[PDB]
Amino acid sequence: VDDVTGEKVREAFEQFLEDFSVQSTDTGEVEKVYRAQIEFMKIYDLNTIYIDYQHLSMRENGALAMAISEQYYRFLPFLQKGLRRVVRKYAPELLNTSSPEQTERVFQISFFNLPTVHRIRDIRSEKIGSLLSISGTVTRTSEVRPELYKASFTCDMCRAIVDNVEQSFKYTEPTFCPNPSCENRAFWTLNVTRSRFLDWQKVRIQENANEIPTGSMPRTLDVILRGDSVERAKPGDRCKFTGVEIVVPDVTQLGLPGVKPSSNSGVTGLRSLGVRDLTYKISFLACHVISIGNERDQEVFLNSLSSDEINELKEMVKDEHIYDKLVRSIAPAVFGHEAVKKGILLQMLGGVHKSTVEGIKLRGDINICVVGDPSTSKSQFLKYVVGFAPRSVYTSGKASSAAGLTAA
Amino acid sequence: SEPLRIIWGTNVSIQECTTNFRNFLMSFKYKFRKILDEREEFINNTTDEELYYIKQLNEMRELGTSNLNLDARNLLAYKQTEDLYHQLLNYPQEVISIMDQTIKDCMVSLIVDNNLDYDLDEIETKFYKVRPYNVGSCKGMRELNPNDIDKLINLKGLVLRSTPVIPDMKVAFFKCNVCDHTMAVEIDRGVIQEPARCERIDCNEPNSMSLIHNRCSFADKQVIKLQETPDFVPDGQTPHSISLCVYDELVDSCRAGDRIEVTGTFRSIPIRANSRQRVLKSLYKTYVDVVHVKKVDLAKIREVAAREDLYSLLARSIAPSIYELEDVKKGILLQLFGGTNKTFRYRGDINILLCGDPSTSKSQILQYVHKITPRGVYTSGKGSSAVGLTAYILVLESGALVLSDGGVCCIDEFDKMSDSTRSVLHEVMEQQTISIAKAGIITTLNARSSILASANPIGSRYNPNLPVTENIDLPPPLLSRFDLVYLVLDKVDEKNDRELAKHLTNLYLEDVLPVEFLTMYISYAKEHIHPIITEAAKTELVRAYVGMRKMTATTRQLESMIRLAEAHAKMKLKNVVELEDVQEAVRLIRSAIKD
Amino acid sequence: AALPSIQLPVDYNNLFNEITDFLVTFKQDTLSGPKYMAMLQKVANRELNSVIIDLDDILQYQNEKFLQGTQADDLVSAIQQNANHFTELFCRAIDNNMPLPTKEIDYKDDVLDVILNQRRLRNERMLSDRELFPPNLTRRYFLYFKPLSQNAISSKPLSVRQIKGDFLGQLITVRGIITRVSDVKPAVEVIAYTCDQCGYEVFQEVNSRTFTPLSECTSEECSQNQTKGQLFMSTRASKFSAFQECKIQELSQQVPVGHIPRSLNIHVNGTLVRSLSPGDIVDVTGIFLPAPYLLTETYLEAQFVRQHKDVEERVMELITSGDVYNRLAKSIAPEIY
Amino acid sequence: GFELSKLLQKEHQMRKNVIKHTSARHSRFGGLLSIQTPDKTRLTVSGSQALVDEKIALQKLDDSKKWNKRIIKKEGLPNSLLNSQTGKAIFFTESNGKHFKEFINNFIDSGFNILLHSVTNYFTTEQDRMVTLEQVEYLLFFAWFVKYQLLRSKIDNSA
DNA sequence: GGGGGGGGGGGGGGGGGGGGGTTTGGGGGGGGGG
DNA sequence: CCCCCCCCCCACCCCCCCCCCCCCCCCCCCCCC
Ligand SMILES: [Zn+2]
Ligand SMILES: [Zn+2]
Ligand SMILES: [Zn+2]
Repeated sequence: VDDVTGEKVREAFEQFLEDFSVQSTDTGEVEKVYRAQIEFMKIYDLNTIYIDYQHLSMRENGALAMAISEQYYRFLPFLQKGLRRVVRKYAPELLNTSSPEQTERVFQISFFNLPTVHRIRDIRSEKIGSLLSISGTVTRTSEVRPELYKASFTCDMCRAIVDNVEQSFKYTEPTFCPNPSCENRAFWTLNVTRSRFLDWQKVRIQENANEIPTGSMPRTLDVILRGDSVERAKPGDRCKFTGVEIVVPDVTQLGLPGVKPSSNSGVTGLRSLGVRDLTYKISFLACHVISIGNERDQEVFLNSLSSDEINELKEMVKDEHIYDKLVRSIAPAVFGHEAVKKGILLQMLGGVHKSTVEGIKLRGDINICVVGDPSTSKSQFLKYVVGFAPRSVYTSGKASSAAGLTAA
Repeated sequence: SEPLRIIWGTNVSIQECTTNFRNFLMSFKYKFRKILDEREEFINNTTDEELYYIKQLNEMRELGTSNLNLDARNLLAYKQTEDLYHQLLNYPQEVISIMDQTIKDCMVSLIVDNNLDYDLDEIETKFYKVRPYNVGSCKGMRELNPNDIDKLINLKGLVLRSTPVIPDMKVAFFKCNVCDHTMAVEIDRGVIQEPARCERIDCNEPNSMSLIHNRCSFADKQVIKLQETPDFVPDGQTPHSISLCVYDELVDSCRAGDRIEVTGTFRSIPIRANSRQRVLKSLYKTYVDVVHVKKVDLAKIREVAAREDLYSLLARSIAPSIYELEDVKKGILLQLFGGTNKTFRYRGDINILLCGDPSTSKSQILQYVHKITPRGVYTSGKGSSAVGLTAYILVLESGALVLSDGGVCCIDEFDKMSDSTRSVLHEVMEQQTISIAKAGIITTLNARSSILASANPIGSRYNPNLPVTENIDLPPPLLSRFDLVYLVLDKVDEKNDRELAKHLTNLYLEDVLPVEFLTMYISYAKEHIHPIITEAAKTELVRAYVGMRKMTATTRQLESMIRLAEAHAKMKLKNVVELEDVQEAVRLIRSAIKD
Repeated sequence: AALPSIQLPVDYNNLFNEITDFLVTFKQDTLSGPKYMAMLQKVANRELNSVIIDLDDILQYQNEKFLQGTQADDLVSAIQQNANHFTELFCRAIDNNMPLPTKEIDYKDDVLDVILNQRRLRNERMLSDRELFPPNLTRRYFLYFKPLSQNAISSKPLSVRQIKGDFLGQLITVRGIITRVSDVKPAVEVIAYTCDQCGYEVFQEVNSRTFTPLSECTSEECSQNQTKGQLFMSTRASKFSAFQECKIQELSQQVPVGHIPRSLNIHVNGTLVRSLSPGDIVDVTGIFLPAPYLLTETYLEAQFVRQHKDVEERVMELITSGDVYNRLAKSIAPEIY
Repeated sequence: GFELSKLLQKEHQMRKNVIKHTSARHSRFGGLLSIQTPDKTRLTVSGSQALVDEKIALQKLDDSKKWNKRIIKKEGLPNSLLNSQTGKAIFFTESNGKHFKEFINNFIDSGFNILLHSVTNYFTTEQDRMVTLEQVEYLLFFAWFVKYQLLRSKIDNSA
């Protein structure tokens, strides 16, 4: 039986992906952005596509976006089928890693720009299997590990091969041998070279500091990153995620090779459990992550800028008394104190870091101290730099420690 | 000649129970409750003659919300439903199933009787809950016994802590490994009724169905540790505690430190000797399975807003039991109003220090203000650690000041506090956040507290022949953090001492004053009044600061004047700052800055 | 696994007859119906659940029988020797002889009455050719033996370290301080299971710290129809009893020089629960018993407790005497100058 | 998207149906219904919805039976309309749909009768030796193109 | 032309075998004494 | 005010389960009435 709903969702998504038309601040030479993005993926030989949720929302009365929001976990395989057909239509080179056999390429559909962000405290189990966006601060990030995505095995008593074994939350092995001349059930060796793995990384988040209702203990949630999204997040970073809210069973209680079952209530009667009863965690399976809280050559920096930004830089170097305008642009909330503003500019620009023939480094950074009465604008200078400068931090002399300063 | 639906073990007809409840869910008048209980003299037609639970169901339908709260005593007022109260208390699961289904049935009945355009599909989709409450006497946690084990009970207690939300499977989802056909199974008493063979007769393979975990459907569950209160214990021995299970949107209805009532069925379950076995321990675990919880307008506000004495009227109300000291009470009233905020840093706080002798009533004023404010804290500064006051160490937990985020922090004995702790309060008064950096812990911990310090001259008395700085012994720029600083002194004067003694001794004679209206008025002002500054305020702000600067002053006084003028402009719901607001802010500062 | 067997100097048929004779005959005649039958009428009215047996009553009955020239076989020794079994004998005698209620009860309001009435109706439908229950299910009261007065081993208060293994099975009395008390929890006397596929309930009595739940419907209603119906536990119909544990320790004064103070678990059941609290110094009668851990765990099943520890008219006796403030102040610590 | 909305409404009907067949409260909340039959005997079920709807109670009692009647079972040819599941469909891309329908159109408009005459005038002979596969594929060819032309001619008077 | 009896397949039950089930040191935070 | 202390935190039997074997039941085919 084939799900006609899923097939029709696949058709609608496929049509959207190949012809969703828009362009801006130009004539109506519509970019057909996601077909062009498949071409961009082909040029850079990527393995993921980024989709704006609102673009689906406007498309075809929004029914597709409603469906993919509500019941994402049913419809994701159908979406990947549609994507695979579109990539065959416009970029068939991408269907393999691209004679020695190039494996089939996997595709990640990274949604972004969702209508709203739910808090960790808004996790509620009817939203299981639905696409959401979530936020919190990352407390730790796992080692990046290979998750067994699709598996291939060879039978112990005959060297036939089973392949494309879909994996549950347990490491899953075949139940029957494909060879009718063979008798086997459950005795296998994994063919590593044929099997398929995904880069995998669990990261744990906790409720945002300003959003905890009275400064109490925050609530926590486990988040899973896979593929190109792994290792983008960092501890202490404040991030927005989007992906699927999912249940995760106690895989030990479900029964796992080489491991005993683990020894409030779960659920029983299910054959795999026998006498046992199964419990579930809640986790977020993330497809896209971003934070909400250097170049050493001119060309490698400048080739990232837009033409109008290039014009801004050209106007800046053309305006040869720019040096004064920069100082007056420093700390705009603070009146006067031109000498401090000048020094702050020179600190942010820094000197040049140097290495000597004997290996001795000579310092590039500029260290400044601003001395004054506590009523003065002094702390607003610090909060300006902390609010403005990339890779900057703020702490107090009292209520900090030598450990928390250098390293613990 | 027909089958009968019976509540098992009871001989109660479910159909008769259903009709007996339906005929109360409609046609009940709230006057009948006043016939049942006390206050029968206060029957009033325009509030008691409504079909009260149809009034509820119609408002509930317009809001589209699943819950009907039901005081259990109302069942005893209506003649056809008196027995059903006892049936509820003794067999709550079945009667509550009946009541839930009847609420849903009545929602349908109302839209089809009115033949309304509201979606039948919405009502059919929606689950409906009754939440019965006020069951009876709140018998003690220590007193529960085996007779209660299936009854509805009601407990008063203190929440120690709660779990995160726990997913509970309500429907399993089974997919065929052979033919990919799917079927759904409702979980029965925690057991998955797994299909042994595939449903489709054209496939019918045995053991071919497998559970697709994330296509199953899940309810929400949460477990909370509820303690016997230390008030009710026989004090020589520990309080007890009980686990309670709370479900669906009742999850997170309460938090640690909440004193609550919980109404629910008492329950018991066995627990396994080893999870690898069916073997059970003889003595059951017990828990309460809750169905209701409880803790522990503008027309009136507009009427007061027009009064001419309103400044003094609100000022007297903060502490009419204490001597009238109305400059202190007016300054505190502005601290309760607060200023406004701008995100480009500054904050709309106000900060006050009560100096004066230790032999005066300022501590009692602080006590009343701590009661008045919505989310304040009270402590004292002698021996107060820079980390204990603020945040302490694994995890970092918030201290008193951080717990007072968004409210008044009262601190007594402030003059005795060490310079280290004052150095932490510097960035509270300057930035209203704590810029921590310790081993493993780096954070800017936001704590937006309007400090109300209470402080003393060094030694037993204030010296009237010296300024406040020379007396208090805290340095001048620390005093310049605060907006207002006051002297309240015990000096002998038979006029003031007679009138104070009269004012105090009048308390024993009598049988806006009340704090409930004061804190409501302050709250509504905070929700509604956010004054912008007019040029008539700007001119006096610039002028008055330049005056006291060549009296010798700092812009922190000017910023204080701005925040106070905005606070003053929250009176009379004025919502615009003008000259008079600046004049009073400046004038009260002239009372302070003289030093 | 075959077992050997031996003859012993006792007969529970003879002693069951003796126990019911005592129950239907005795009263406290030195104080001049039977005490126990009257008390069982109070039980039948549901006005009482704590059935207390005095060993002194048994002794007086034995002396009355011996005075009337017949040997009573010293039931006091038997209950002091193998107390646990005689709880079963006494309860069976009561269940065989308790009179019907006098006070009205609204009898149908008890689920056990409805469910056992339904089982009786079903059994009559069968009995037209077309025990009813385990007795602990129906038994509402709680039975306890109360020790002998000074006048014998049950009377002597033993310190905890004097409780040696040879006392196991005897109705001893212990003395000490309660160092800890458990919160009350219920324990199953009889589990009631519904049967999904026939509605005929079935019962398991529990007689250990653990049990294994039933699965298949053993009733003839299912078994004769070879219908392998499934069983589900009901807390409504299962009889629970209140359970509580307390740890007793010997008194600090009794500890021999250098020894650690020795302690024991007391288990208490039924209405006798929450008669003890920590810091209590107390004498407790109970059956000293083993439990499954050859070394057995051990505990004391409590049976009887002895704790060691108008006005508004009477105040007038001091008021009428006068100058009461000055005198009461002078009564505060009169040994202090 | 319009047809997808139609499909989703259709399965939303099944959602409201199973929701009617679902408890308003958690699985451990279950009380006990007793069905007393028209005779003086009683059954027991835990369904909270069934507790207020005897239809569900009766059918749930029947669902609970462990017993089933055992059912008895029931190659050199390919899969086809002869043995596929009855709802199976090829989801064409519209370009391939046009190309295929126009190809078989032009075949019918040219090659059908001549080809069918040639091969049927073969199959007049050698029927005794016609292999089973060859028989079934000939019959399916006949049926498929006859059915197609009837349908196209119902749609087009031009056909 | 329908029903009984013989023969073969498929499923379920029952038995048997097997495996599982606190001290010591170090760093950092926090508080007290010279 | 500074340094040292000290406190915290952390690293053999019985049950469930699975595999194997044997019997019984149910369907199909052939013969008899
Ligand atoms: Zn094989
Ligand atoms: Zn199937
Ligand atoms: Zn049965």
